Formats: sequence, structure tokens, C-alpha cells
Amino acid sequence: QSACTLQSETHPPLTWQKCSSGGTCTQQTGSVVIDANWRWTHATNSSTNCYDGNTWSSTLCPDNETCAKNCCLDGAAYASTYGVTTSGNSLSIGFVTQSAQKNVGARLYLMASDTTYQEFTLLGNEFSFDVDVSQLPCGLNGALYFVSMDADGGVSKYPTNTAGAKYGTGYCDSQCPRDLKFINGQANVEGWEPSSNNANTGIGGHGSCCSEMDIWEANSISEALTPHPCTTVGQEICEGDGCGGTYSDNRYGGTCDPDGCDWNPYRLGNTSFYGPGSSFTLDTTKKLTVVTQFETSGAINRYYVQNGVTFQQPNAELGSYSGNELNDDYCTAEEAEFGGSSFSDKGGLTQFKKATSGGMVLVMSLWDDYYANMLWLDSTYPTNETSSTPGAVRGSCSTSSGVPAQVESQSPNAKVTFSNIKFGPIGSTGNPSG
Ligand SMILES: CC(C)NC[C@H](O)COc1cccc2ccccc12
Ligand SMILES: *[C@@H]1O[C@H](CO)[C@@H](O)[C@H](O)[C@H]1NC(C)=O
Ligand SMILES: *[C@@H]1O[C@H](CO)[C@@H](O)[C@H](O)[C@H]1NC(C)=O
Ligand SMILES: [Co+2]
Ligand SMILES: [Co+2]
Repeated sequence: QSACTLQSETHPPLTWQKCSSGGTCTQQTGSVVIDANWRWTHATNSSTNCYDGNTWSSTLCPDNETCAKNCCLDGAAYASTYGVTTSGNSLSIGFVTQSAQKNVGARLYLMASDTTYQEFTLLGNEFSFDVDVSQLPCGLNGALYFVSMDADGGVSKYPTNTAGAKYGTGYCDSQCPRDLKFINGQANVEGWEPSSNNANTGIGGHGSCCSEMDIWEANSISEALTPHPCTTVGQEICEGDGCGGTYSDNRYGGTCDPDGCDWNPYRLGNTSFYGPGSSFTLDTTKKLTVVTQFETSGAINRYYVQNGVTFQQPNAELGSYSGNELNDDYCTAEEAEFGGSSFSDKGGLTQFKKATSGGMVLVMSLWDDYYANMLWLDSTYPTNETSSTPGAVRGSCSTSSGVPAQVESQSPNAKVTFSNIKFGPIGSTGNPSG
């Protein structure tokens, strides 16, 4: 797709800290851009929609190539339309924003310039951030993660995409998303099936796959750390059901691992670590600092800080595994006790190491789940299982919670605030900010 200018595009500024092994940190100035799927896609010479509701214009978009030629992505009114605001090192994302139309959530990427994404090499480094999840109830996910996207949004590889990173193109994750309206400079109108429960989305004949590092997927009730490997490290298109993921009828038939090796303290047995109020180790009604370290072995370490008190990831005992480090032994023990073969089939942490050794783009989002009501994160999943089934209970939310239309109606003012992002060598982000 191309870019249009009927609505101006001004990326909300966001500062972060780059720290060094020497003990000091320096401020970096970047910005955030909303993903192409949330934007208004219209004709290049008029204001006629190429996509409206969950359907494509059959005349402007008869096939994927002609659609990309006749259509363009326009600018976003971040605050008034999408409920996205920034202030210094802080980013706030509202749940439901009412303007001329209703908008639900947003998916944002950190930029290096107004036309390029910021790339981070996670291996050997650590990522720290502050988060306020107090206004996030059951069914919502305030996510901070990394994906192996191209810095230009895919422009150099696919010239029919001239919109690029400036307009949030080139997204991919481990679910190999088929809901994307534009993949590889072409539309996704061919094979498009409108969502039966979402008036704004659908599923197309193409999907976009790549490695995904879920540093943070959470709400006020539950939180999870999940690395997801793929046989092909970076962005790659997939065909129909051969994609795998949430959008396909078989989630394990593709090139990526849609499950991942998840570490959820509640799911592993510590139901007293994370929750609302002083009855938990980490009080989710207050701001908390989350630090994630990627040592060169490929293992992931984690610690938290709240009110000056430091807590390492809680120890978990699963099978022959014992400890608090997310390593190969944890992931193998998880598959043995909770079930599944997806993580190991795709290569485990050894394959995932190829992703963290390369560049990855920072993604910050807020969304509800139209496929599984976020039950996989904060409730009992599958719903017919009990606590007697290993790893079934992931949180205290009811198996009846998270219905999109209901949470959108009941908690429209829900929000997540990500702040004070610090990045640098392991053991360096706890030093003074510059
Ligand atoms: C932030 C988001 C892109 N991360 C999603 C992770 O890939 C995990 O995905 C998922 C894992 C298990 C079930 C699911 C159901 C619906 C949607 C996603 C699911
Ligand atoms: C949960 O983890 C915290 C922090 O490590 C610890 O203090 C607490 O004792 C743990 N509780 C249980 C029941 O494991
Ligand atoms: C839950 O339902 C699934 C699908 O019917 C089934 O495979 C599984 O055995 C059920 N579990 C229980 C505890 O009934
Ligand atoms: Co094709
Ligand atoms: Co280690």
C-alpha cells in the first residue's frame, strides 16, 4: 500500500534510556507509531474506503495486487481516535475510545526516526520498564513484547509498500496473523472471511510469521513471560491454513510456535505473588518495575522491583526442574507436565536465540481476545478442565470473563501505562538515568 495525507501523521514522542556497562545511562528520543490495521484504508485519489467494517471494496480490491495499487493508509489522530498519549518516558493506551466511531485498543511500535523502527539486540542485554496495570481487569492484555520485523516495515523487499514503518506496516508475530489487511506489499482480500463476532476484523488467505519475545502479557490479575520460536527467524508470509496459529483451524501446522515456553507464576503454583492489594507480593494497584535479562546461554532471567524492594522471579518446581530461570530444562519440563510439543518442535531456546541475537522491534499494545477471551492468560484454560489438570489454572478470573463486547461495555476506561524504558548490558539498567 501507499501513504495518503488527508489526516496528518505525527508520531507521539517517547524517550527511553540506553545504559552502558560503565554504569551510566543516556537519554534517547524516539516515538510510537500505530499498526496499519487500525488505520483508515482508502482510495489514493478519493476518500472512498478500500475496507469498511469487515469487508473489502470488491471494485477497488478485486485481488491482492490491484488493491495495493488503488489503496493507501492514512494518518492517525492518536489521542482523539485511538486513545494513545505520551508524556516524556510514559506511554498510555486507552481501551475503548469514542470519536466519530468506536475504537478498541491499539498496537504500537517504537521508532528510531519518523520512517524507521528502532531495533534492539536482546542477547547479552536486559530490558527494564515500569507499568501500571491497575486499570486492567479480567479479559484484557496490556502487552510489551518484541518481534523480528524489518526496520523499514518491509519496503526494501516489497516496493509496492511505500507506506512503510511511518504508517506501521510489516507486522508479524508467532501466531502468523492472517487478520492483517496488508502483507508483503499486497492486500489480503483474497480468501478474506469476515469475523463472526467482530464487526471490524476478518481472516485473509495470507499470514505474517516471525519470532516473538513476550516480555510482558498481563492485567491486574495475571502476568506471563513467553518466548516463541519459529523455523524462519524473521518476517515471512504463510499460506492459508499452512500458517498455523490462532487464525487457522490447526495451530500447529505452521512454521511458528503459537504456544511458547510460558512462565506464569500463578500457573506454576505461586498464587500469592501477583495480584491486587497488599495480600500479594507485588501489588498490582500500584506501579511496578519489571526487568528481563537475556544471558548468552539463551536462558531468560527476571526480577521485579516495587517500593524499593527487589523480588527475583519466584522459584517453581515442575517435574525434575527447580529454580527461577527460564531455560531449556524448564521448557522441556513444562511440556512434560502441562503437555504440548510445539516449543521443542520449533527448536526451543536454541532457535529463539537466533532471534535475540538479531534485531527485534518493540511492540506495546492493549487488546481484548475475540478468539479465547484471554482465558489462556488469566483463567482456567480449557474451560472444562479443573485444578486437578496440570497447568490448567492460569489465574483467578472466571471462565466466563473476557467476552469482548461485555468488557468493552463495562470497562471502556480501562488503560495501561508503560513508562521509564531502560535498555543495556545485563546489570546496567538499575543505574542512574541520564
Ligand atoms: C501480544 C500478542 C501478539 N501475543 C500473543 C502470543 O503469541 C500468545 O498467543 C496465544 C496463545 C494461546 C492462546 C491464544 C488465544 C488467542 C490469541 C492468542 C493466543
Ligand atoms: C511466592 O513468591 C514470593 C517471592 O519469591 C515468595 O516470597 C513467596 O513465599 C512465594 N509463595 C509461594 C506459596 O510459593
Ligand atoms: C475437556 O474437553 C476436551 C474436548 O472435548 C476433552 O478432550 C477433554 O478430555 C475434556 N477434559 C475434561 C476434564 O473433561
Ligand atoms: Co498467495
Ligand atoms: Co543462567
